[PDB]
Amino acid sequence: MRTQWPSPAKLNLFLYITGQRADGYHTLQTLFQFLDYGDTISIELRDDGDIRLLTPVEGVEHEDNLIVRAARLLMKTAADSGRLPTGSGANISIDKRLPVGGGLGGGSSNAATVLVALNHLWQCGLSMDELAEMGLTLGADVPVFVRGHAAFAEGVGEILTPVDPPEKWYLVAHPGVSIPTPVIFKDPELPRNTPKRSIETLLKCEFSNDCEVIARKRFREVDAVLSWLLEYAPSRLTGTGACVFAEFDTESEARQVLEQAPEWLNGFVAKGVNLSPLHRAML
Ligand SMILES: Nc1ncnc2c1ncn2[C@@H]1O[C@H](COP(=O)(O)OP(=O)(O)O)[C@@H](O)[C@H]1O
Ligand SMILES: Nc1nc(=O)[nH]cc1C#CCNS(=O)(=O)C1CC1
Repeated sequence: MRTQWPSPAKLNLFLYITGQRADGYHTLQTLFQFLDYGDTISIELRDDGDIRLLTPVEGVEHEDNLIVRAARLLMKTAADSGRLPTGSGANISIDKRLPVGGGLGGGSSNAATVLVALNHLWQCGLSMDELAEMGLTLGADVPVFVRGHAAFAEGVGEILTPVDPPEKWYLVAHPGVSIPTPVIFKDPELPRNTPKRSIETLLKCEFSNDCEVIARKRFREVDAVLSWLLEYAPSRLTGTGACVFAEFDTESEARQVLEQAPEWLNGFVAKGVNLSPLHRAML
């Protein structure tokens, strides 16, 4: 049998850099929300103990792909504690709608979906905490997808507190530039002193993203898309770029603005979801 699993995107509704730990990573205060929209992963069970990503993802080698890395990490952890039935294997393909590397957390969502899926399919019996713990080794975006709820995240993004923001409609645009997350986070002028505030203070202050100023200042493609969308609705950067989103109260308004968007926006519309489509699909 073949099972299909959603791999939704995420938005950083806000994002503030509160410092940098010794290991190079930054401590932040951010708010994750999912989009009812993203990739679709299909898994066929194997009995020979192999893991095969059948559909290749452009620019990623098989063993470098987060799908495979999450699959082998799960395999190793389960076999190291006798939770992997003999011969556990899987064929994995992916219908990818999400851009590679745009701050939508696609790859990180792909890893979380594989972990939760294969954990159910192999009957490893691992817990949310264990899965989210393994996901952190793969990336700081991964835990939020593993736990499956919109959340106020701190630390490096793994300290998650479930919260239910309004499920606005979003026009999500991808500027035609690739922004390596290292470039933004290594920039000197990036704010790393934003004061740690309470959720209630953050929920009433104006939402912003501390990385937007650098991304805007260094990539005119990101500046172009931002200037265009801000004429219509509140628009901000998500993650470290390059993607940008604008908030709309209704689907018609959002889609109307997308009908007018020049093609260089590379934009789609999607409703926000406080419950991850993946976890919605596990009930
Ligand atoms: N299945 C995958 N899909 C997308 N990116 C992947 C995948 N596996 C590994 N990656 C890596 O992650 C990067 C893309 O980042 P991604 O998480 O998709 O966007 P962002 O994290 O900027 O929102 C690429 O450098 C690529 O090597
Ligand atoms: N804390 C970090 N320090 C770094 O040096 N690199 C990456 C970090 C992270 C994170 C969690 N995901 S995220 O979407 O909120 C943010 C990446 C935009």
